[PDB]
Amino acid sequence: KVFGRCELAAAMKRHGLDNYRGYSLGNWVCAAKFESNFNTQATNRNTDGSTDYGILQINSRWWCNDGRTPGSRNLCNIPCSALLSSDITASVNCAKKIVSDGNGMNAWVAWRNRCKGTDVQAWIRGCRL
Repeated sequence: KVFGRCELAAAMKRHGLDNYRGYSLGNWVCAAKFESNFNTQATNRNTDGSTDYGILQINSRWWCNDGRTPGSRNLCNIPCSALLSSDITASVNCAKKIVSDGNGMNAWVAWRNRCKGTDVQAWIRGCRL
């Protein structure tokens, strides 16, 4: 499914991402915008043969099992297809594990390059939260 900006902001807030590990809601919405363009079905293969998955483009080398990434870990304990669902619960639960891993939201290259240091509050402006 393709989320709206404010629909997504509201879904993430309900799932506890607002200020999780100190990252305001705007950060999480910007990251989703630039990773997947709000689309839960988004996939992208990497040169290393791992694939990203879902609205926050979680990676099959570390976080989920896809069945085709040798010597991968499955740290979130889910098949990567679980990350492509219209219900974003699996993606949010896994994100919280990722962001707690020492490097923060710098784990998402689109966030680091496109959101970090910007006025991220613009992303949740005008939404009823």
